[PDB]
Amino acid sequence: KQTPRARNQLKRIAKMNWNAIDAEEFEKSWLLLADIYIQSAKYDMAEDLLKRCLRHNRSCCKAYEYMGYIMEKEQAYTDAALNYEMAWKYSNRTNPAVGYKLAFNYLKAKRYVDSIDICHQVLEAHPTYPKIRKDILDKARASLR
Amino acid sequence: RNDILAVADWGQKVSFYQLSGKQIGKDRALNFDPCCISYFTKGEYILLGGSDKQVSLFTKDGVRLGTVGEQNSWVWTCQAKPDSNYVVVGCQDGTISFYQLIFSTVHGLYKDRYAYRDSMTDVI
Repeated sequence: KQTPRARNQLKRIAKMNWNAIDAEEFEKSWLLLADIYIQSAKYDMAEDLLKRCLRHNRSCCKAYEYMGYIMEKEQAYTDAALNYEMAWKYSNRTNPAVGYKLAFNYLKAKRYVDSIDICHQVLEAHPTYPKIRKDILDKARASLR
Repeated sequence: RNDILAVADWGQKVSFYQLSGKQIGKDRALNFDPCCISYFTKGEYILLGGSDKQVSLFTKDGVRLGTVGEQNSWVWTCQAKPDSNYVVVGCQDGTISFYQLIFSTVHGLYKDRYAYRDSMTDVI
């Protein structure tokens, strides 16, 4: 919980340029700094750093999840849905919460069939995962016609 | 009265009910949400589509026989031509596909005996 010290340290770290030997350390550093920024409501620079991390690696699931959350905060339901879908795909659908967010974003974007598909995928992955049958699946089913 | 209603639920099952409310046999467990159940001209086979991006042919008892078409979205309707083997499939992507179903002759003959496939599940 020495959060300001971590923020200053990651500000220092982000100044140095990426290299071919410490790529994963760089990605962890950028991810943690994005975490700190999102916690402090600094969405702009967190978005910038996340785009940087995705530029240096095109299959960082956590970065895509963070981007989806950011686009949700701005109600960018299409962009949030795209990012959440990418994270859901690259994680090999082992994180039911990501599927929950993705199905919710499809539902809000009025894409009912895709929301139902993602809900079915999540429930097949976890039949006991609650708050998905009613909060998402039932509402999507009721809005088909 | 001997009438059969085929029922495609969104609990992912297909049931067959008599007009008196009694059920015929057990349910047929499905792993997809059905959206269309129908029949051929003489009611010999059943067509089933839906959450699976494909259309399947079933015996009138509900035993799966094979795949008619593999689509790219939910099949919202899976009707069949009134007096032919042709089937038409309309999906959410807007695609409409017109298949002609062809059944292969499966038979053997030895001298004075001839076995063939009848009703896709029986041997005569």
